[PDB]
Amino acid sequence: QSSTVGPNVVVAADGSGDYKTVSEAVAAAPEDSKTRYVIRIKAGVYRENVDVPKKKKNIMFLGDGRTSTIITASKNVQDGSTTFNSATVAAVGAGFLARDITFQNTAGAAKHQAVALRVGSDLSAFYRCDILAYQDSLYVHSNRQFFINCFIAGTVDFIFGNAAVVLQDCDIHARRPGSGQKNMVTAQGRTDPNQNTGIVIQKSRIGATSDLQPVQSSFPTYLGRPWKEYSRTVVMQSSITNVINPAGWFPWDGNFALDTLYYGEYQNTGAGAATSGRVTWKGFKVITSSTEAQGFTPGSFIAGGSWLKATTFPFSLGL
Ligand SMILES: C[As](C)(=O)[O-]
Ligand SMILES: C[As](C)(=O)[O-]
Repeated sequence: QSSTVGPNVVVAADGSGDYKTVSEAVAAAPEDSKTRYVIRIKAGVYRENVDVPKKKKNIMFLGDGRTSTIITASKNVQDGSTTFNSATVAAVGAGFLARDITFQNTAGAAKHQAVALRVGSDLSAFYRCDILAYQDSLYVHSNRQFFINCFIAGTVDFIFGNAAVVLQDCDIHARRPGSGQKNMVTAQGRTDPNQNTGIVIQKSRIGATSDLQPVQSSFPTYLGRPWKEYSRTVVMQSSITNVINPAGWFPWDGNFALDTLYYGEYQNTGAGAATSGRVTWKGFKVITSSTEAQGFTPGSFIAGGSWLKATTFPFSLGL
């Protein structure tokens, strides 16, 4: 009954729109378009896997609310799929955008790798979205990405890959895993020192879900572990609860990558932000210089001044 950002088509599970599924709307969009194609998705639950391929550029998902618009599935590695192919939603075509919607994978802790959202789109952004799963929830696979005011939940390596991404003003919570497991917020995979990639968490809130908080002393949680030799992750200007063990970071396999990785922390607050008991690795560092920290902000790390304004979402370029 209204139009904000120009809508090209309407999807509705109750049958009151143009098509009943999200996949139908993506199929209708023309290839190689210079203008944006907007898909409005009405309230409801959509049981389907969705793919946005390389030739479908500048596509936007516009839901009616993060709490009421859900895309769900349950592909996983324990049952036969590969990590890459297990994603409920896969966004590859350049310039993808999404707001007010949920992406989820319901496989569970016992099914191992099971992705909710995989992104390989250059210059893509997400606003007011929820991404929910257990092991490997968010696959930030490749290219430049931006997440603002989003909620992400998971257990083992739930934010992983080799893209250049910044998550600003977000809520990131670890949940209760399976017996004997340990949670890891990130698993960055840079393999060469000349690659311009890494994971940055800025002005956000890191904590625990309601089912984990009471038993944090039975399921340890860390900020991350080095999947590849030149892993690079930064946490700055954020609040951190005591869900994070004092050591801060965890090894991958012995002394692998400890001398070549770059894990840094700048002006964080909260019980979990103390640095006096952190690991002794050569690659770990407490940043005290503002010029060093500024290099990881949107304007300097993902060329934000050239495209964030055109996303129609809110943003901040510096410190
Ligand atoms: C009459 As109608 C397209 O707003 O449901
Ligand atoms: C080995 As992994 C980063 O898929 O958990």
